[PDB]
Amino acid sequence: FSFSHFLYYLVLIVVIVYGLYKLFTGHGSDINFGKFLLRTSPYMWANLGIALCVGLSVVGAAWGIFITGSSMIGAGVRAPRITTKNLISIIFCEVVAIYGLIIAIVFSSKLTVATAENMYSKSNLYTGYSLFWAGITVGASNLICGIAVGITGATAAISDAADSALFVKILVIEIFGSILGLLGLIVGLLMAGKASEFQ
Amino acid sequence: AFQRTFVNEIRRLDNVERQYRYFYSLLKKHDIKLYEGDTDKYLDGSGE
Amino acid sequence: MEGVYFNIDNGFIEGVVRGYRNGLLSNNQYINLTQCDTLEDLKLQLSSTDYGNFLSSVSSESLTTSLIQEYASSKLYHEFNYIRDQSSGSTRKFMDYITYGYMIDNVALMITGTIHDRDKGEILQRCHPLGWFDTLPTLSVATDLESLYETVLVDTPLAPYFKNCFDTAEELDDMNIEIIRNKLYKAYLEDFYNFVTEEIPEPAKECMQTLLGFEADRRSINIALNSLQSSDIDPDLKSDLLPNIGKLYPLATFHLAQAQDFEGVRAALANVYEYRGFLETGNLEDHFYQLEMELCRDAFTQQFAISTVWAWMKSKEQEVRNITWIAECIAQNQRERINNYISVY
Amino acid sequence: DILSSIWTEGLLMCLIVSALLLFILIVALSWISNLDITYGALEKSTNPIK
Amino acid sequence: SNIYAPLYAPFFGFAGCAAAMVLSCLGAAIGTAKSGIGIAGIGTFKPELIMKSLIPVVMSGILAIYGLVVAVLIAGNLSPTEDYTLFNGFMHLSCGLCVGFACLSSGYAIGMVGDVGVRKYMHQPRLFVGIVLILIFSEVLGLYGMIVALILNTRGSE
Amino acid sequence: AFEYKDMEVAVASAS
Amino acid sequence: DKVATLEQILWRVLRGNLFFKTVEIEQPVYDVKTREYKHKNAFIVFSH
Amino acid sequence: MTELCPVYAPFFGAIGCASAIIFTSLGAAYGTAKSGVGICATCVLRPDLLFKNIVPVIMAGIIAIYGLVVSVLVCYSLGQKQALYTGFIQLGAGLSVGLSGLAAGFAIGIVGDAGVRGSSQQPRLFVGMILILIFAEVLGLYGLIVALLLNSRATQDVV
Amino acid sequence: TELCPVYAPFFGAIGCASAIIFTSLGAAYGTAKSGVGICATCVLRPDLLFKNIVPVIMAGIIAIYGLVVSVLVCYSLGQKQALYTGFIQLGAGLSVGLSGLAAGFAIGIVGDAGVRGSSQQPRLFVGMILILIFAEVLGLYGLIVALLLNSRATQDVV
Amino acid sequence: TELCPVYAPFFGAIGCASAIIFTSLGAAYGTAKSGVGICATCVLRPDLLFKNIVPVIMAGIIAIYGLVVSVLVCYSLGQKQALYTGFIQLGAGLSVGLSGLAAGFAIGIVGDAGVRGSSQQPRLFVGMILILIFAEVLGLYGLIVALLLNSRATQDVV
Amino acid sequence: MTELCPVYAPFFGAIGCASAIIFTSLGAAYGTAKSGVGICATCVLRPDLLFKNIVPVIMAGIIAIYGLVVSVLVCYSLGQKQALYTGFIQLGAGLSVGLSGLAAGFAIGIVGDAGVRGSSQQPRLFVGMILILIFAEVLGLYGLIVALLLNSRATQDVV
Repeated sequence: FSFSHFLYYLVLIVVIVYGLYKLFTGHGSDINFGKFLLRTSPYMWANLGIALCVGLSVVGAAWGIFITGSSMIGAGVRAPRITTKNLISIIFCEVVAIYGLIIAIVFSSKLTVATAENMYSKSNLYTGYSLFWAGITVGASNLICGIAVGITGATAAISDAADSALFVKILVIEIFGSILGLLGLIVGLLMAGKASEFQ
Repeated sequence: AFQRTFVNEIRRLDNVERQYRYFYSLLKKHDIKLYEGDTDKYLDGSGE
Repeated sequence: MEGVYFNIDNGFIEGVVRGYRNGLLSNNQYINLTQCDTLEDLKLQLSSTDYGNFLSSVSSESLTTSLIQEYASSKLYHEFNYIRDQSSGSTRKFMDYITYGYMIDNVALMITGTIHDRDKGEILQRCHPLGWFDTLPTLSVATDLESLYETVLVDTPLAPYFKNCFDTAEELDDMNIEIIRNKLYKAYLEDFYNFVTEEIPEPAKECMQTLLGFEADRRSINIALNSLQSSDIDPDLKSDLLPNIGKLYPLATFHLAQAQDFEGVRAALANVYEYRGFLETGNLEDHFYQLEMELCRDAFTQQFAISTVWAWMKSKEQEVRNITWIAECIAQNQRERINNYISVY
Repeated sequence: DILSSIWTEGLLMCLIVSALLLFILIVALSWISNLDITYGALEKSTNPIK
Repeated sequence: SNIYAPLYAPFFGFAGCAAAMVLSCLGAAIGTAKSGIGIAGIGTFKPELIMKSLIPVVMSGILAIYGLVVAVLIAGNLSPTEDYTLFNGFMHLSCGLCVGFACLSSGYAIGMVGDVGVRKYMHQPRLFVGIVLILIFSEVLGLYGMIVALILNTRGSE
Repeated sequence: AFEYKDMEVAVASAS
Repeated sequence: DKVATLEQILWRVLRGNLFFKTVEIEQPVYDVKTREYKHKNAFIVFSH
Repeated sequence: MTELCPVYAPFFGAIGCASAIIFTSLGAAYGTAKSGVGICATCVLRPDLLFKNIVPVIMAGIIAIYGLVVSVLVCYSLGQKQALYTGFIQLGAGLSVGLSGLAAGFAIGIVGDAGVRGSSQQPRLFVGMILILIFAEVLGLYGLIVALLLNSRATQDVV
Repeated sequence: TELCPVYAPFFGAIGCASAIIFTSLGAAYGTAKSGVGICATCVLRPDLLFKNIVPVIMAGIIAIYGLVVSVLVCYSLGQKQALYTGFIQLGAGLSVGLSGLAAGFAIGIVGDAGVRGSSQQPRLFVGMILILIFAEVLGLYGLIVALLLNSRATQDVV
Repeated sequence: TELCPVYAPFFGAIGCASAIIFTSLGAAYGTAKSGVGICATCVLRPDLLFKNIVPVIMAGIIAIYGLVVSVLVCYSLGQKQALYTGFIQLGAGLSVGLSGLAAGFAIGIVGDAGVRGSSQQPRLFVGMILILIFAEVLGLYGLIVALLLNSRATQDVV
Repeated sequence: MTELCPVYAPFFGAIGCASAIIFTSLGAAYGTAKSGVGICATCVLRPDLLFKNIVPVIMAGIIAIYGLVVSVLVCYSLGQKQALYTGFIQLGAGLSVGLSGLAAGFAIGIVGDAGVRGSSQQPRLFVGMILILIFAEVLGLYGLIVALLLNSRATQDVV
């Protein structure tokens, strides 16, 4: 029956009817997304950025680890010598979460306490926006990187169990797949470069 | 492997090993312990 | 993509069956088996492969051509039962659907052997241990079909396939049992194609669709070439024996249902591109075995797919056919056609 | 100049956090629900041929 | 103060950076992972054809360079001291969405054609020049996204 | 070299 | 294992006019055909 | 701001400039992938028909050029102090070429796969599948014409 | 006071509960998915029972991490707390919750595969343990971020 | 009165309901999933019935955890209570409820596998009891967190 | 009307009075339809065990009485001018009994059909079926205890 699709269609109907009601009544500027962004506290955006950064990086690492690990244990019943050879496929999936640690260490130094006046100023709102989107960028890039490197690691374990002269040539694809998380790290450290703390 | 020399001796000796495995399997179903001579000295040790 | 959700419950299965694939005999190992003089030399030369020490505890002089394929098949069937015990959800249904096609052959064999008054114990052997279903030896009673289906076949998983089979109400001879077998196999291939289409994910979906299409096409060609012989069948009574899937269905099964002689079959396959190189040859089944092995080799390139479980299972069964063909030539000194094995790996 | 009288900026933060936590809970329970047992290893069958 | 530069305008400019990097990384990863399955699937049969078949893995790595260039150009126009009107934030959101969805579609295409091209390459050695031409036609999509983002980036920063 | 063989690790290892 | 299978098959044969009866055997009967312990039990079926 | 030229106006032209290149890229990617899978599976047995059967990939790459033309013509109309009328015209002109190019890309992909897989078995089918792929490509051109006729009115006689 | 409003305890009280709801929900997946493979293995070879119960123990450490963070966060919420402390408590709970939820799933799937594949090939016990230790430090990383973030909860807040 | 608003006992009654609802919904899954496996394996081995009844009993202890928490929450509701008490009561309901739900899934799946496994191998039963103890403490951790929250609900509330 | 007892306050008590009988009826319906198909499949071969197999249906009938008790206890505390406190308490009591009876009805049906199908081949499984059905009956009893304790307060110094 696709009950979740029914929930999606109900949400869309309610949104369209509500916005059309506000237009035809004459109050279309009451749905004010810009005033929501000035009255919401910047500590919310900063802490959601930090928490979703480390959570999404760890989720991508764990996903890639079970994708490569299931096939590596299955391909080791007949060839048990692939185990210590293919351990660096798991090492590439697990440095995804250390990048999330590094980002959460850098960004948590900027969580200082602001004053009651001089709270919703330009610099504090900027710091909230920057930390939120920087945390999302490095966490989502690390989720994607971890899943891709896990798939390539499972395929490399199968290929190493087949012929041992193949693991040197499938390891090149895991090197290409791991630069994506480091680019996510660089853009995360660069989006929050000019952001001050919460003075 | 079937064209190397000294392959008939291997066939005779592992026929004997097959029969000894049959003897050990027949020592199940009638619980009779193996002797297990623990003198591991008259073969391996000093003097080599 | 496909590798994201595949390894949650099928990664161990995938790795184990790829490792099973790696023990398939390549072309040099069959040459080394061909050069053997006696059958003990074949035993030593197979001991250096992934069969190794399976004809241990036999003898040096109780070694027979029948015993070699009995043990080499029992190894395969224990491996299939090991993979099926580690499966769950959709893979377990896939492997049960593999089993049903052997259950049908056991049913036809038991019903045929009951008519010719022979022993129940000798039909219970040579009766393919993979499609077993515990109530099978109860088929040796009550020689018409209506006392078979109403007592023992309704509880089997073959029960939905007896829909198109109740047009007779008498006892059975060798023609009627083959008609029942062809109708059961038609309903089976259509139901298993429909299971593959609605429930298996995509890189395995298309592979199993082309493999089951090949199986249906071979069934169609053999039913068309076994019906022009000394019989008389109405052409609309023969279109109920041809399966509704494959790449020769919507046009060429209309023409194979009406072919009156051998030139009506060559004319029907002349339009399909993958065929019509088959009816001028030596053997006719050695084209089907060769094309099936080229299909099964192509199924091992898809990495996150359970079609591999099919592609292993048909490849290893080819391998047990090859070794027997070598063992029938070494034990009988018939080295003239010994190199006619079929090897792709 | 306020946002709303009923959809204030304090109710909306509580609802954003509640929606995020409900999303994570629903996805996790969907993973939990697709959990099977592999019953073939836990029983045994006769098969008198073998 | 300035009615054209409200204080929430950096939110859309950072959402541009997020979209530009995350969706380009997704396109590069789909192009790299789906292509490597065929490259290692042909490895059991013909191992000598692997070092020529690493073209789609290099074809899909350039997509993350497209997203990286656009992200480091957007993130250098952002500062907590400068003016940064809403027109600039809407332009940076549009830049990020253009590059991201162009690179996502191009990475999907490189993945599909690289998989089916490398797997059908062990049978025909002559099929390699036709693979590279379709892979060139599948990589210009991300380049179009990057051109639109560079024009919108120099257009809204004034 | 030669070593003690311990038959139970050789009967289960064969079949 | 096969008591319910007999009773179901003999229900479908005798059209619901069966007088099946069974009593258990509490010790396993060691067989040699198969090599398990095989809990068995008795049965009696009345028909004229 | 002005009552006719509010501050949130170049949002709409920002959604129109992006959607002309987002949705034509999806159509071009589907057409190229769905055709190239059929091109690779056919030229295993016929490698001399490789350069003749790549016209479905050329037909599907013109769609991205259509979207690129619209996105660079909308972009030199965007400004800080433009009207809502201009942003509405730019939103509609983006969506027309985007969704029409998506539809043309789906058609080119499906018919190119079916026609490339069939033309190895019949050499007189290739002109018949060229003739369908012209009908599958003028849909994106109709979207292009509607987008350009809209874009020629986004600044005329405004205030 | 607008610096410490009245809905500020909510983000603590749902951040303290999220640390134990999400880690126990991962420990349950790890325990069930591993214990099924344990009970399937030990029908044939039951002498490997108390050696294969390592991934059930190792999936039980993640719930301890959630319990530790829930105890530490519960000791710092009151009626008159600020939004700064409230969102730090939310961030600590969400960090250890998302990190214990995925480590538990990975421990379950890998421990299932390893327990099934240690019957055949007895050398795959060490490989199972080496993969499972690298899926246990992920909940450790969430624990470390939660402690590093809780270190600045109530120090200069008014 | 800005700290005790009128809608403040909504969250308390929701938490008092949520404890018994989610722990009973987990206990029911554990009882059903185990009892289908108990009634299937004791048609042949009827003398293992009072030995295999253990996973149904451990599934039924979770409802007592939910009952204890919801009774203690119910003896702290009131009309003029604060928002802080309401938020603490909702958190203490949700923690024990969803942790008991997770432990109930684990007990149900492992009991259904282990009861069916212990009829083939008699030595697996102590392994099932060892795994079911690790699933039972997943509800006990949530019980600890809920009681430790509930002790802070009225201490400095004005 | 006033600040502490408004006019939408009997809305929650009517949702709480309705949802107490509704979800317990859903639980009894699942436990009666699910366990009663196993009765009609068992008693074709063994007819004289018919009234020993009605016990899952009698276990499912008690769950519908718990919601009846809570719904008639809530209904005699409704008023036009009751507090929001009373509406919240009545809503919580109704939800408690309803969702506990729904869980208990699912468990009684799923254990009851397999127990009836199993306790006819084996006449020693009847006691085990009764015992496991007792452990799934007390869940609705726990929900009843919680809702009776909630409805017990509900008017203590509410003013």
